[PDB]
Amino acid sequence: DFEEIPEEYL
Amino acid sequence: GEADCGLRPLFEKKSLEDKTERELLESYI
Amino acid sequence: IVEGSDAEIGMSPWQVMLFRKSPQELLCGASLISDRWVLTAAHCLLYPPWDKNFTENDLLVRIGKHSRTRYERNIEKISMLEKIYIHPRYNWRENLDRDIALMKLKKPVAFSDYIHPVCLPDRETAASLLQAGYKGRVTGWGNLKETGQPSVLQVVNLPIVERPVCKDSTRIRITDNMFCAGYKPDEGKRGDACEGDSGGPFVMKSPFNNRWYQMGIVSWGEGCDRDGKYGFYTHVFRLKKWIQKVIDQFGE
Ligand SMILES: *[C@@]1(=O)[C]([O])[N][C][C][C][C][C][C][C][C]([O])[N][C]([C][C]C2=[C][C]=[C][C]=[C]2)C(=O)N2[C][C][C][C]2C(=O)[N][C]1[C][C][C][N]C([N])=[N+]
Repeated sequence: DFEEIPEEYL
Repeated sequence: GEADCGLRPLFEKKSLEDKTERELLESYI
Repeated sequence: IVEGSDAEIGMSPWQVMLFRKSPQELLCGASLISDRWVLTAAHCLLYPPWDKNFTENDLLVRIGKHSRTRYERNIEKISMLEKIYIHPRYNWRENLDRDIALMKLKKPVAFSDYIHPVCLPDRETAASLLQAGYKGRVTGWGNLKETGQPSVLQVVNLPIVERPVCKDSTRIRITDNMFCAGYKPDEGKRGDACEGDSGGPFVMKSPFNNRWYQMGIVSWGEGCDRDGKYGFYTHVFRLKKWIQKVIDQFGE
């Protein structure tokens, strides 16, 4: 239920 | 940045205390 | 954290979340000791019995967080790791002796109201504060109960317990690289670190210069908030030389 992190971090 | 280490911007730096830090200090007899 | 309270905004600005890239999930707590170095438990990265062996690419560090789950859009800063350093004598085989690791960020983080490093104890600071009966503070987003998860960062103040009492509460062989904390069954107050809190900081506030110091790392326990049991923590000052060492040789 973790909210999505910005792809820029992946 | 350890130099300014352990002084919180919203507490130490403004001379504000958090809700339970006195329980800590009152234990260091 | 078991029997804690929600932390106030900016109460623990050195609090770090260890975050798995995929599945995205919370791994452990950690702490910010400078603009490029993070301190955590070696077990958060390497624990062969459980097939745990995380690499740099496997993870993200999240700093300035409050909420466990939301991406805190202009507050938290996410970083990638440049390199992981585990204590060469970490003992995963028997007792988690020397449970400590350093992580150097790819790029130095900027300090803010919610992002600020904790101090590393000196010989003298260690000597006056690491006393049975003296309270330290633990923080993390771990389980609220042994058996769920907080919405926000939790905190609990707990007393350091005498070495004998620590030793006699368990079957595991305790080393000088560890200390235990918690209230005694008669003491009538509770609280402990619980699953999800590992690698986080045990800190104390100096009464001499009134700065926060990190004395321990959440390391191991048996259950959470059980009577006659205590949480164990890596003794940060005892491993200070290895810490100093790696920073002098590899970064800063
Ligand atoms: C921390 O959140 C975690 O770091 N990683 C997940 C581990 C939870 C699994 C539960 C299983 C039991 C167990 O083996 N617990 C040990 C207890 C004693 C021990 C065994 C072997 C060697 C040394 C010690 C244990 O706690 N751990 C084994 C590996 C890592 C560690 C651990 O589970 N840490 C937890 C934090 C727990 C804090 N608990 C507490 N303060 N009551």
